[PDB]
Amino acid sequence: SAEQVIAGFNRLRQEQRGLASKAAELEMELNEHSLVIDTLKEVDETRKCYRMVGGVLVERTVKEVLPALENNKEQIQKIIETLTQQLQAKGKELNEFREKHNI
Amino acid sequence: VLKKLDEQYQKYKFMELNLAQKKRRLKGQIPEIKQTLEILKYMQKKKESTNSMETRFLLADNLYCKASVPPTDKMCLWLGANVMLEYDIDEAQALLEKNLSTATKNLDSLEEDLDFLRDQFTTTEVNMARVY
Amino acid sequence: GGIIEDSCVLRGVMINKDVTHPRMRRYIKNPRIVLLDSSLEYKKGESQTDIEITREEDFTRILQMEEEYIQQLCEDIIQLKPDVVITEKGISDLAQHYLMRANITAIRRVRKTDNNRIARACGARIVS
Amino acid sequence: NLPQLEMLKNQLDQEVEFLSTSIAQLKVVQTKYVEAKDCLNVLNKSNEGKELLVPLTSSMYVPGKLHDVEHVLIDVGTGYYVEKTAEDAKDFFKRKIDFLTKQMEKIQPALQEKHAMKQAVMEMMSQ
Amino acid sequence: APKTDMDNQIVVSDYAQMDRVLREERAYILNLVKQIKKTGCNVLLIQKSILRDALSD
Amino acid sequence: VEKYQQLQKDLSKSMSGRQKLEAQLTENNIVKEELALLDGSNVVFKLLGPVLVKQELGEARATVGKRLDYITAEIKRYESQLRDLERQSEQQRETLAQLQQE
Amino acid sequence: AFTELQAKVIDTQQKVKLADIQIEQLNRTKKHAHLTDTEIMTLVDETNMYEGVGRMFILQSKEAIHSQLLEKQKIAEEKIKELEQKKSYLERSVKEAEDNIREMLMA
Amino acid sequence: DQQKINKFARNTSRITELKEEIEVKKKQLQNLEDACDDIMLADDDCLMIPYQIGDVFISHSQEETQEMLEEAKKNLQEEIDALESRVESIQRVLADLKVQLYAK
Repeated sequence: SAEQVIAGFNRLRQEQRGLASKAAELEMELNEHSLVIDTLKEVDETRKCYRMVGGVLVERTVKEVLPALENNKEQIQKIIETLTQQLQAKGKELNEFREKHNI
Repeated sequence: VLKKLDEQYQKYKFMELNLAQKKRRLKGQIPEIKQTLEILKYMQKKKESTNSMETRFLLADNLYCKASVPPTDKMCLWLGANVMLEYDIDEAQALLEKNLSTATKNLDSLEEDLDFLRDQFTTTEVNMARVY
Repeated sequence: GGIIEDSCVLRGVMINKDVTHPRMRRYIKNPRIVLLDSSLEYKKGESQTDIEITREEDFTRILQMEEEYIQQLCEDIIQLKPDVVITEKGISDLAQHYLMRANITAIRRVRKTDNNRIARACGARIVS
Repeated sequence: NLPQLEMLKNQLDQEVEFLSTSIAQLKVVQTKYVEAKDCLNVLNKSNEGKELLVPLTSSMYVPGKLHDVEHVLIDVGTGYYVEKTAEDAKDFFKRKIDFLTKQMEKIQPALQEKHAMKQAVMEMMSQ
Repeated sequence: APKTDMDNQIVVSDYAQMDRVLREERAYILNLVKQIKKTGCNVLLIQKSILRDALSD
Repeated sequence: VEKYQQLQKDLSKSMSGRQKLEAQLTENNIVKEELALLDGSNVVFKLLGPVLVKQELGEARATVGKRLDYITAEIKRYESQLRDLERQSEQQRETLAQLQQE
Repeated sequence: AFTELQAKVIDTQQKVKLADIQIEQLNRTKKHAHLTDTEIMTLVDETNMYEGVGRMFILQSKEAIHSQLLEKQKIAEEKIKELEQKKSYLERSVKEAEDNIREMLMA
Repeated sequence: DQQKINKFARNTSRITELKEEIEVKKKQLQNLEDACDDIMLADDDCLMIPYQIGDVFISHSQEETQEMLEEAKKNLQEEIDALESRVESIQRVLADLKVQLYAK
């Protein structure tokens, strides 16, 4: 009856304020992406580019070290845009759903 | 009407406050970054082995070694994500000052959004008051 | 239920005392019931008792040494042809668990009064 | 009725959580003394004189040329600095390894108590 | 050391400000003690610490 | 009302680091064990404040007799601040609540 | 005596579950200590290569590092079984408490 | 919307903004005072005093640490004081923006 009215009344206002929650959830992820792919590529990779791991500091050439930060961040950016975007519309629909089932 | 100004007055003032927040966190990461350089600074020795000094090496937090420190000129710095490029005493300080803006640029994009959601607050609400 | 005229007496001690419900299978015809006065307590080590089990390692290491001892025990039970083993002593989480692994019904934490009545029922003794 | 349960269901969650976080943090610091024992192993193993990148500041490591692989810290007292032999570290670590060991274990019973208790508060709410 | 809060030359509020006047409780009790052997004694009669206000161990 | 937990905070505050000291207490008795078994083999610095200083053995020893003054001093003082804050906290509870309800 | 058996199921519950993710990481740093070994093998010779098990990064030649790092593989390579072997008696003990009650009411 | 929306808040935004960069340099000044007490308390220069820079320690007598402490203390105290006057200015502007908001 009033379940859709309260839903649509809520969703435009909920999505609106969730946009910051949406964009910030992507932000702090991309926040550390900035400290990494930048600091490697800007300064000369010509010399030896280590890999820092747990029980080892791995020796590596740029040739392996460079593309790792390239594609990984970019591959991450696809997936993060997907779910946080899908979270808002779920809340939109779940606000309509939770009033229905719980009799 | 007092109805139209009240709805706008807070949503601006709430998200106008957001302008100062990241703008401050812009200038708020400066202390994080530059003292790290201050670490390297006294350490930095050119026309000498950098930091020719005492130390207790950090093997772990609980585990130190007193050694004669001086290395060949270099500082291996933490770039992030298992990427370590070597930096010699200077590129280090240079790279180390780079950690200023990169995380400082982690910020205003929300402030901008916050300011731009601020105008999404006001633009919606006036119609939202009229629509519903 | 039944009438006292239908009530009677049969050889040995009828145990209704611990048995108002399933206790030792239902009908174990020839096969034995095993009264246990052992000395069955599952050994934390092999021949030695060690620290009790508070943690995963204690489960792993000790049950290694525990399960084989009840095996060392209730395999000496399987030779006497029980289809049921009523465990008065040495009854513990591992003990009766191995009798189903010893392919014999195990029966838990029972009164020896019965088992002494039972020592007059099948008329056996009980052995440690 | 359920209002008691609904407050009782929500409360008993957090003490699981509060304790879930604690013991989870009591393994790490316990594990570093294991690793501070381990970091000392490769230390003696290579030799005195090796270049050691050692934590310097945010985003940096300072390389340095090792000396006296027998040098170890032991921090006892409050912050107090006790430099010890390569042997003395391992046992002092193992004390504080064993010291947090119990400290880990004290949490689990009180960790788990508020779940199965909360779990009992879920049923009569729905049932 | 003089008792400004319970027995200690510290006052009770936080951890930081007291540790510097924890340093104060330190030296004072030692100095008086140092002063003891500095005017010097081979044996020291000590009454009870209840027969004292307090005696820092 | 505001006056409730103002006191219980610094109660809980100096409560825990005091208890941190109890771990350090054993250590402060063990540091009397560790340094006393150090004859100057490994370089003994005090770690006392942020300056890490070239130190001597009596400086190492007299310090930990003085480092026990941590566990001595910080533990004791709080048992004041415990009830010092606790009572004024307990006091202010029924007063301002009954008002706002009444 | 039905009471004492409710703990060992909840006790092992936090345990047999723990013993699963444990063997996981041990297959992980295994092939990774081979993978990290692969990347130091990727550069033909490095002395400035640092293998140490902590924030001390301690200069060693690539090769003795490999043996150190391939044994670092071998370590976690070894550790997979025990903690899976740990998932067994745990799940064995949880039932031993259960087979107490179930036997009398069955049989 | 009126002009007091932007002025009153962005002022108040700057008020708390300007008072904050003050405070942190007061306590580090006090924190830098602590290591002073510490070489005053023990190893008075009866032995050399190293001063921690990152991991490594620079060998010296007592004062040099206290200097580097006091050096940073003085690097700290000044950006306090101009901003002591700077939040001073912006907050009085608020007390002005208060009344200017009320009278209309």
